[PDB]
Amino acid sequence: PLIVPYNLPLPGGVVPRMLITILGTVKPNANRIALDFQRGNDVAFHFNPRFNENNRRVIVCNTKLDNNWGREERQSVFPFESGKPFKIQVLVEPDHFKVAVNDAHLLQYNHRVKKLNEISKLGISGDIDLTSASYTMI
Ligand SMILES: CO[C@@H]1[C@@H](n2cc(-c3ccc(Cl)c(F)c3F)nn2)[C@@H](O)[C@@H](CO)O[C@@H]1Cc1cn([C@H]2CCOC[C@@H]2F)nn1
Repeated sequence: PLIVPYNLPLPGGVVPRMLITILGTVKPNANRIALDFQRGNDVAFHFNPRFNENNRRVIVCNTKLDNNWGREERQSVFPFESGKPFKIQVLVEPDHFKVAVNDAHLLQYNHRVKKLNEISKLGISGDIDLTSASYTMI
């Protein structure tokens, strides 16, 4: 295991065809997970599984600019289960981040932050046991 929160450097930011893989286990009584792809203090892509928002499980995605959250993009398709080993894969494409969980496509999120080569950190936080975080080019 690795201790959460964890910062994964993304040197020289991201680029199309870069695949970022996060492996871990969801804690048994999990409430929340967050991935924060950051450009300095801005959050280009915040991917936020919520296990109990008004008794529903939802994925919330957004962008934070100058410390202000933007318009939320939401998904009720919710592939995580408490207590289980997961894999989140974020593939950077030219116009969006594409997310698959456990080898099943989940969602796309259009790039709001345009300076891909400045999105130089992935913060990983919340109710997980983190096994590894890495990247490759496809
Ligand atoms: C409660 O904070 C979350 C944010 N958040 C969540 C976390 C976090 C912290 C720690 C761990 Cl361990 C962890 F998993 C985490 F998710 N930190 N900040 C974030 O999820 C944003 C995503 O939009 O929503 C909330 C904040 C929020 C949303 N809105 C509006 C935006 C326009 O639409 C209507 C909304 F009201 N204004 N503020």
